[PDB]
This record gives sequence, C-alpha cells and structure tokens, in this order.
Amino acid sequence: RHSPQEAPHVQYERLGSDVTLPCGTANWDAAVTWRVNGTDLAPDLLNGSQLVLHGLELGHSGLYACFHRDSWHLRHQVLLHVGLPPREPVLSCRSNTYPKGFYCSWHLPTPTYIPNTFNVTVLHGSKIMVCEKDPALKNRCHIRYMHLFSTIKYKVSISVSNALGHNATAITFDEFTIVKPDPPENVVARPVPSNPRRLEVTWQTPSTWPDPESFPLKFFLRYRPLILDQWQHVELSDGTAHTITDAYAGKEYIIQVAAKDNEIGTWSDWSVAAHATPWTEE
Amino acid sequence: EIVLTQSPGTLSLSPGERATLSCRASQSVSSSYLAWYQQKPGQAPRLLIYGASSRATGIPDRFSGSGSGTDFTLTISRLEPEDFAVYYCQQYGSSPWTFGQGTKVEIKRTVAAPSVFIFPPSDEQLKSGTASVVCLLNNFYPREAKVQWKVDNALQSGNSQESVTEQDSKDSTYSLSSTLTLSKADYEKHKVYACEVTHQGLSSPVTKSFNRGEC
Amino acid sequence: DIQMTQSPSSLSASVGDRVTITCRASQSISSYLNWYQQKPGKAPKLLIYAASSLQSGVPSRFSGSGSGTDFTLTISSLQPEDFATYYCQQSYSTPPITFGQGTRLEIKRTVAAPSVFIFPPSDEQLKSGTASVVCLLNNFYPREAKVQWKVDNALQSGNSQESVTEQDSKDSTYSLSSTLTLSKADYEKHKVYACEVTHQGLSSPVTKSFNRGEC
Amino acid sequence: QVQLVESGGGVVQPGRSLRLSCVASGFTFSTSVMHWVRQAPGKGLEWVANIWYDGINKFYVDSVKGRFTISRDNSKNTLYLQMNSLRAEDTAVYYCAREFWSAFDLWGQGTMVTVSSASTKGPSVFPLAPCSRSTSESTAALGCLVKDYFPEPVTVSWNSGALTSGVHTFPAVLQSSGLYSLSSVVTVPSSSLGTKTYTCNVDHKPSNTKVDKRVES
Amino acid sequence: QVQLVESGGDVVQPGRSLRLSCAASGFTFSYYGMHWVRQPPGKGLEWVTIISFDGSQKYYADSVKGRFTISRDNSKNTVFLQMNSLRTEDTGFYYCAAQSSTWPEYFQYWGQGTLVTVSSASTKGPSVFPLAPCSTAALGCLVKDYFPEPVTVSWNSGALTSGVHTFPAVLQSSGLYSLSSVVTVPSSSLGTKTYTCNVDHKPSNTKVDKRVES
Ligand SMILES: *[C@@H]1O[C@H](CO)[C@@H](O[C@@H]2O[C@H](CO)[C@@H](O)[C@H](O)[C@H]2NC(C)=O)[C@H](O)[C@H]1NC(C)=O
Ligand SMILES: *[C@@H]1O[C@H](CO)[C@@H](O[C@@H]2O[C@H](CO)[C@@H](O)[C@H](O)[C@H]2NC(C)=O)[C@H](O)[C@H]1NC(C)=O
Ligand SMILES: *[C@@H]1O[C@H](CO)[C@@H](O[C@@H]2O[C@H](CO)[C@@H](O)[C@H](O)[C@H]2NC(C)=O)[C@H](O)[C@H]1NC(C)=O
Ligand SMILES: *[C@@H]1O[C@H](CO)[C@@H](O[C@@H]2O[C@H](CO)[C@@H](O)[C@H](O)[C@H]2NC(C)=O)[C@H](O)[C@H]1NC(C)=O
Repeated sequence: RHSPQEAPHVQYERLGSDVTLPCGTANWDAAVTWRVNGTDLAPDLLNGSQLVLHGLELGHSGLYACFHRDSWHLRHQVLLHVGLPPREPVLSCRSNTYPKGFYCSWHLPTPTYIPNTFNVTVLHGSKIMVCEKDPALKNRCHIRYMHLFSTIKYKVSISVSNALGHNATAITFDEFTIVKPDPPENVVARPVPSNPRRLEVTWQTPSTWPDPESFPLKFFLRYRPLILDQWQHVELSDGTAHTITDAYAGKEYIIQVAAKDNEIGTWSDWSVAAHATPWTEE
Repeated sequence: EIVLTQSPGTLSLSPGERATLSCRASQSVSSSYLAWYQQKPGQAPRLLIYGASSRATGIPDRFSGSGSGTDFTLTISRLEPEDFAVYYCQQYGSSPWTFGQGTKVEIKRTVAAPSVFIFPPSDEQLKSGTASVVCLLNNFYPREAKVQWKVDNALQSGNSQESVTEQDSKDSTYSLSSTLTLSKADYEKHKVYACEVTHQGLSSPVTKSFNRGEC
Repeated sequence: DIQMTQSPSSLSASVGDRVTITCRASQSISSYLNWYQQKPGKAPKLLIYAASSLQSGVPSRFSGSGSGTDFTLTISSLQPEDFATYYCQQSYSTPPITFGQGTRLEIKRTVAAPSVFIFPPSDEQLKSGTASVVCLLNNFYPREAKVQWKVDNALQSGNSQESVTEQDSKDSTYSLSSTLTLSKADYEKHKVYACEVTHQGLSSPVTKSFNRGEC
Repeated sequence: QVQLVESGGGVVQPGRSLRLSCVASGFTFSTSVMHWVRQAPGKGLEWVANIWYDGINKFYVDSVKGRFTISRDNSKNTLYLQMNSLRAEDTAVYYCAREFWSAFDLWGQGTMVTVSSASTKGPSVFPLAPCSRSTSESTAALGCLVKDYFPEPVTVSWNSGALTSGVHTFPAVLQSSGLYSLSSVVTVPSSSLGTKTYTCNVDHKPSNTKVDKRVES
Repeated sequence: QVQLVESGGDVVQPGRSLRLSCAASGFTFSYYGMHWVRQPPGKGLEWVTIISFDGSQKYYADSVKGRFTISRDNSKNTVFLQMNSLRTEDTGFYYCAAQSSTWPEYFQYWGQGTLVTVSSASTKGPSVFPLAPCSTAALGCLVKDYFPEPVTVSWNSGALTSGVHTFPAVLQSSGLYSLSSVVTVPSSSLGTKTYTCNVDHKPSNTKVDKRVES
C-alpha cells in the first residue's frame, strides 16, 4: 500500500463470507507476519504473504496490520468491518396535528453494524414536496400539509443503501387515516365528601393540538378496580369531565382515558395513571 | 432474480382501438415498484408510468396502468400514429433493476402477396472466390413468413441469413432479404438454384429458380 | 509526495580519491533508500540497498551511511571503471516512486586551451534559402565555456544551437560546436561574421572571423 | 431545460480499456442518483452500474464485477464509467438514468461501443440483376450488394440522390467473418431498363471509400 | 541467467497509441511484481506504474493517469503496457524491472530497455554540406534535415579515424535532427590530401558521399 505512516483503509465484508488480505503490493514469497489488536496470528491462516480468513463473524472485525517476520516494522494496515445487507424498511406516517402537517418514521427490522444512508421522497399526486425537518430526532422530515379535502392520496418512499446492498419501500394513504392525537396529560382523580360512591375525575387536552376549538375530540374513559381485572368502557361526549356512580367503597382504582376526533382519526393511547379512593365517614 | 414475461410478443392493431399490454413477473412485486417505458426505433427509451398507476410529467391521459403483485396490465385509451413503438416493464424491490422482453405494436392492414425475385452472384465475386445468391421479398404482410432454399432438389440449412426492414410509412408493408453464401468451389459443382417462399397470402408456395451456366 | 535532492549534481575527481555523494529527502525515512549505477548506453545497476547493505558482486570500495533524512554514498578509492551516473531511490511511499536528479562523475585533468575555427556556408547551401555558419571548439577543459556570436559587433539571441561531446578516452578533453541559422536575406544583408569564445584557460578571447565575398 | 449527453465511446479491440462520460445539465446533479443502462443490438435493456449522490456507495452487476469502475464529479456535473478488459458480450449502447421513483426518469441519446478484432477493411460492391430476360410483367427489380465492410454505418444512394421511390435498404447483418453486410434493391418498370441508367453510390466514412457500380441488364 | 527483453518501440506520431511487451524468464514470474521506469533523453529516471504479482492492485502516476494501462499474463510470462494518447514529452527509454522479495524492497532485475520516439515529423532524407576553412587545419561535412537517427559518418572508407569528432544530434524546432563531424589534420595536407565524408541512412534509404575541399 502507501506509506506506513498512513491511516488504515476501510474495507467492508459480509458475515460468513471469505476474503483475502494481502500485505499491499508485496510479493508472495516474502516473510510477513500478521497481528490483530496487538496479538500475532498462527501461520496456518497465511497463504504466502496474504491473510486468508474463513467464516467471517462479528468477532473478526478490527485492525489488521502487516509486519515483518519477527519484527515491529509496519508495512500495511486495514480496518475490517463485518455487516449485513439492508432489509425492507418499516415506513409509518402519523398525523399528530390534523390542521398542521404530519411526520413519517422509518427503521430497519434487522439492525446493521455499518452506517446507512436514507433518502425519503414524498409526493402529493404529481407534485413535489420538501418536508423541511425540525425535530430533536432524525429519520423524520415532517411533511407539512398544503390543501384540505383534496381527495388526492399521498405517496411516500424511503430508500436505503449500504456498502453491500440497497433496498427501498413505499406506502400510500390519505390525509384522514394517519390522524392520531397524543394522549392527555395530568389525569388527576379526587375524592368527593358529598357522596359515598363518587370520584372527581378531570383531565386536559394534548398540548400538541394547536386548534381544538374548530376540531373537537371524543374521550374514551376506562375505570376499573385493582383486584377485579374487569375493565369498563364508557364513551363520553364533548367535555373534559366525568362522574362515576358505581365505584368501590374504600379500595383503590385506576382510570385511564384516550382521545379521538369527531369524524376522523384513530383512538389514541391511554394516559399515565390515576389513583384516588372515595371519602370515608368516621 | 425475478423474470419478467410480457404477452403477447407482437400486437397488431389498427389506429383508434384499445391496446392492453401485460407483464407478468416470477414473484410478487414489492411496494408496486413497476415502471413502463416506450422506445422508438433509433431513439432512447421514454418513461411513461411509474409505480404502475401514476403517469409521468408530459405523458398524455390516454395511457393508464393497473395491477397488483404479479399481474400488471398497461392499457391505452386509443392508438395514435405516433404510439406504435416497443414497450418494456421494470421490476424492483426484490432484486436489482431488471427489464422485460419487450412488446412490439404494429399497424394492422390487409394481407398482401409478396413479389419474389432472385439474383445470381456477379462475375467479379465469382472470380474473387465466393458466390452469394440473394432472394428478394418485396411488399408483403404480415411479418410471419419463411423462405426455403433448394440447391438441385437438396434442402440447405445453416448456410443462409435473412434480414427484414421496418414497416413502411405509407402502405405499411415488409421486405425480406435472404442470401445463400457459398464459395467458388461449391457453386460451380451444382447446376440449378431455387428459392421457394411460402406465405399466408399465397395459396401454394412460389418457386423462383435459375440455371447456372446460361446467364 | 517525497522529493529526493542529490548534492552535488556533478563532481570531478581523479582515480584513487575519496568521493562522497549526498542524497536528501523531503521527510523522515528510516532506511528506505537504494543506490543505482547507470552507464551511458546501458541499464542501471543496483549497488547498495537499504543505504548500508552491499549487493553480491559489488567491490568493497563502495559504502553507504546515513539515515533519517540525510544519506551518504562514499567510495574509498576511485577506479577508472567507476565514472558513471548515480541515482538514489526511496521505497517508503508507493505510489509514487521518486528518483533523484542524478549525479554524474567526471574525470579530472589540467586546464587546456581550445582551438577555435569557423566554416562559411557551402555553395550548395546558398541555392536552398538558409545559410548556416558553424564555429568549432576542440580540446578544451573544463566543459564550462561560453561563445559569442557577433555580426559587425551586433549581439544575437535565440538563433543558435550548440552541442558538446563527452569526455575523450585518451586525455579526457571536450569539443563543442555551435551553428548559427540564418536565411539568405540576413546573410546577404551582412558581410562580416565573427565568433569569440570565453574560457578559463584563455587570457583573452580568441578571434577567428571572415567576411562575405572574400572567401 | 434538462438533458444528458454521453461521449467517449468507439470501436475497440477485446482486452483494451475505455472510459465513458455523462455530462448533466438543467438539474441538481449533486442531489441525484445516477445509473448506467445498456442495450445490445436487437435485445432489451440491462442495468450495469449505480452510484449515489455522495459517491461512496457503488453497485455493479455480476457480469461486470471486477472489470468496470463507476465514478462521478459533483463539481463538474459529470458521470464517468471506467471499462477495462472488454469482451465480446460488451457491445451495447449505454445510457444514463436519474432514478426518480425507481423508474429511470431521465435518459440520454446513448453511445455505441463496439468490441471486436474485425481488422477494419473497406467495402466492396457487387451488381445484382436478374439473369433471366423476361418482359412478361411490366415491373422489374435491380440492386447492388455490399459485403465485407467494417465498421458501421454505410449510406447507399441511387443516381446521386435523384432516385428515392421504391428503394429498400436492408439492415446490416453480422456474418461469421466479423464483417457486416447489407443489400439495397430498387423496383422500377421493365421498360425503363433499356434506356435509363441506374447506379448505386456506396460510401464509408471510417475508411473514406466511395465506390459506385453500374447495375444494368 | 535471468533475462528481461522488451519489444514494441519506434517512431509514432502523437496521434496514435502504442503497446509495449515485456517477456520475463529465469525466475518465477508469478511470484514477483513488475515495474515500469522511463527515462527521457538527457534526464534522470522516472517511475511510471506498478502491478501486483497476481494482478489485483494497479497504480499509475499522475502524469500518465487515465492514459496508460498495465496488464500481465502469468501463464506466458509477458507484461503489457497499453500507452494511449502519446505525446512528444513521453519520448525516452522505457525499462522493465521487477521488485525484490526481501525487506526493504528494491529493483533487483532490469532489462535492456526500448526507445519510443514521438514526434509529428515523419521520415526525411539527409542533405550534406561541406565545411572547410577560408599550423593545423580542420575539415568536415555538415548533415542537416534528417529523420530519424542514427546516421553513420566515416572518412576515407574508415581508413582515417584520428582527429574525428562527431557531435551528437540536436533536435531542432523543425522536428528534424542535425549533427556534424570535424577532422583535424596538419596544414601541409591541403595541397595533395583530399578528404571526403560518407553519410549513411538506413531507414530513409539514403547514401550520400561529399568531397570536402576549399
Ligand atoms: C495458496 O493459494 C494458491 C492460490 O489460490 C493455491 O493454489 C491453488 O491450489 C488449488 C488446489 O491445490 C489449485 O486448484 C489452483 O489452481 C491453485 N491456484 C494457483 C494460482 O496456483 C494454494 O493451494 C494455496 N496454498 C495453501 C497452503 O492454502
Ligand atoms: C479489536 O479491538 C476492537 C476495539 O475494542 C474491537 O472492537 C470492539 O469489539 C467489541 C466486541 O464485539 C464491540 O462491543 C465494540 O463495539 C467494538 N468496538 C468498535 C470501536 O468497533 C474488536 O472486536 C477487536 N477484535 C479482536 C479480534 O479482538
Ligand atoms: C430487500 O429486502 C427484501 C427483504 O429481505 C429482500 O427479499 C429477500 O431476498 C432474499 C434473497 O434474495 C430471499 O432469500 C428472501 O426470501 C427475500 N424475502 C422477501 C420477503 O422477499 C430483497 O432481496 C432485498 N433487495 C435487495 C436489492 O437486496
Ligand atoms: C438525498 O438526501 C440528501 C441528503 O439528505 C439530499 O441532499 C440535500 O438536498 C437539500 C436540497 O437540495 C439540501 O438543502 C441539503 O443540504 C442536502 N443535504 C446534503 C447532506 O447534501 C438530496 O437532495 C436527496 N435526494 C433526493 C432525490 O431526495
């Protein structure tokens, strides 16, 4: 190779493959020894002056250096990395804010040990989109809406490549099936001294929704004791308040609620928790 | 590797009719990554529909596609004089970029009887050391036709080449050129040379022959 | 990348003397240096590899020392069969392999005076269109010499080519020849031609002139 | 407007090397994926190589692995393709793509690459005429034959371009001798063979050969 | 016993490409790597390219990158060098060498080399002109406008060799070379002793004799 003062090269190989590592432009009948991480190898894996590796695994990656026989004079260096070809990515778009834009996440099912390159292209019919990204994460560009009730479906495609292969995937959807708000926060329960079988339950709206007045939501309330394991399902109308009348006398409870728009979207995840027992007269 | 099979090989239709093409794969196409192309004789391919259901920028509204998984069909509303070309399909998602065999669309007309002519080798080529006998076919239709060579009632095989031209612009006919290549030592040994051509527009095969040494 | 610098580019010394050749590099190289010997009209021959290891079949008078950035090629006793050009090659960075500019060794002798002569153009040179008058230098030493071309004490520049010979095998002298190329117009416009040489062994420049129409 | 221009292809011998170039214009070359698609004479398309926008990831087909090398330059908006150790099955017309939706959106005009040891030779013309002399049907046929020429193409004209009705020039065929061959025929009435003269003009620019033949009964 | 021969070098215009051939013998050709070093006339050596012992690693210099291509066949022991887009500055003697197997590496074997002249000027015939003055005198004849080298100059059918100084060829700007030969004999000879030079040229088929006398 080049001068021994150089940095080692980067060479990627497959898992279970076979590859030979020569000592640069040296001859075949030259005295050459190899060392991995400072440990010398056995002469059984040397085909003259080259290094022959059979059955590459995850433990064969590292710094392979070429030295003179029984010496510390460096000749050639190379960094070997073992990885797998990429698989079909898992693309999923979600509209956390219906009046505003949406976002799309993607990830590989089987992890790879080498860096990857991703490129996403979003189409609204025959037009082009930019999807300027502003997240704290990556692998998202947050496509922003421009028209409403356009009846035209969106097309998103993400392509991934590697030093050993490449792959791509694409999905299609509308502007209504990807709508899913965030669960409400600070769901607190309070006792009621006025009634024996009562519990004050009040929640809020998700902070991500910028325009809730023009697009109301429907809440699904679930209240259940801690020992019966029999959950109850009660769907509510417009409002962030409820009143239960058939709860326990003294035992604890867990109440969780979700959110969903009036005509579009899907049901959201449940809230964190709730714990309160009704008042006891003594 | 996924093999793309198109059917049929050649589609003969008149301008103003509906032309539906097909391109069947070996496995299911992932994410509907199928494209259609159009290539004219002597030009570059032209992308028509990407994703098997989305037209490209500038492509007319008469082109339309559909399909799911393995069986995809390309349907044209009505044919135009500039719509007769070769179309291909592209597969991606489960293998590297591969193309199909191709489908040729030609103009349909009435059957025509060929006018067969035969030409003996010239004296210059004979004195050089080779003898080529050419049998000419002119203004025939359709393309399906074969020519039989007979050298003194002996069928010849493996020593003949055929060349055909494209469709004409006015009458939309064909013309084929079959040649029999023999050396000087093989030409003067025989006496007669015949060219028998059969065709759909002919009741019985026509035979054109000449005798060596009298012309 | 690595640039090799030799010092000096030419050395003159007699036989039996100690000659030292220096080769300088652009960076720090441990021992990756090779010394070659190339004679006029033959391929180069390796003398010392690793700058300190003599090759088999090389006399013991050759030696090499130095490391890091500066090296040294020394000869104990100079022999008549040792006058040749020497190069130093680095084997640290590949590609590229860089060589030195070369160091040619010459024979040492006393300073001698040249014998200068001029030759007017011939009669066959007149009817062509150009006239070339040459000025000869013969048996001078050292090679460093400068000649003058003046037509009626007029200085010329860029209109003359000169070439020097190698060292003679008997007394190791030099010979140089310079040709003045001028067409017939400028040749017939002037009449007097001169050539004066400047040399170390000459107290005053030797004058050998002629005029047109007199010869 | 957007366009792709290819250059750097020509006739070469087996075992030599070539280098193609694809210059882009009208679009952002630094933010697009480039491809190479070839097409053999009388066959379908075939993908050859692929390179991304940055230029580190490169892909090739199993038929050209170890012999071809793709490269690009984002500053000059060009696309190179180093072809080494060319064989007989490498004769095709290469193109360049853009891969908008994995569909090869843009294409170039192409470049023909011929890899053979045909030992370039000038063409030869032989007259073709029916040896029988029959005036039964009022229409006859004549022509001139061209054989043993290399490379393509060859333009054939009749009467110095004064005759174009009824001329049928057949495409060139690749014989086993490594040289091409074609033929030209003209359909003229039978009475026009005794007074009017019919000459075919054959030219070959790679060899600078112009040979015309007097073809008549 | 190790022999290295080269072939494929002569005058070629800068518009055509050339290919060199290097056949090795006397050692295991498959175990050694072959080098290529060129040397222009009147200058030092210059490395060009390097190929591995098997044929996987190939490196070229920036001066000939993109135009040269090196290959080798271990079965027939022949080295190839496809030189494309030649130019006049590429003129010089190319040498076929092989690296060493020890440490550090060096050039162990060398060949006789071949000459590759690249100039647009084609073959031309030489024209001679006598040179005579107008003690000890000097006589000679001038040779100009010839291509290519070499040219044999003798005097009196080779019977006179003392005092003859033939100058090397000078590449003029016209694409042709020129040289001269001077003979110095005592001044008591110009009355009876007449001298003539013999110029020979094999490629251009030229043999010219000229009687030099004033
Ligand atoms: C070292 O590598 C060489 C090259 O692959 C091996 O030589 C091959 O050996 C096999 C079986 O003996 C032959 O079929 C091949 O033709 C040989 N190739 C060449 C180029 O000679 C050699 O056997 C290897 N040696 C060891 C100890 O592994
Ligand atoms: C040589 O040393 C390197 C550096 O520690 C090793 O690379 C690490 O290997 C471990 C074990 O798989 C991983 O958990 C680390 O993430 C690796 N580090 C990096 C930076 O990649 C390598 O495995 C060693 N090789 C051998 C043969 O011992
Ligand atoms: C993209 O990823 C898919 C999914 O892994 C690959 O499809 C697999 O390909 C392998 C090898 O051809 C087969 O053994 C599997 O059965 C395939 N699985 C499925 C679900 O199709 C596909 O080959 C990848 N594409 C590229 C270009 O690497
Ligand atoms: C593929 O991805 C790269 C990187 O994300 C894109 O390059 C970006 O292009 C935009 C607009 O042209 C620039 O503002 C960025 O600065 C670029 N980033 C980098 C790292 O260069 C490229 O445009 C994508 N290509 C396609 C077809 O989507």
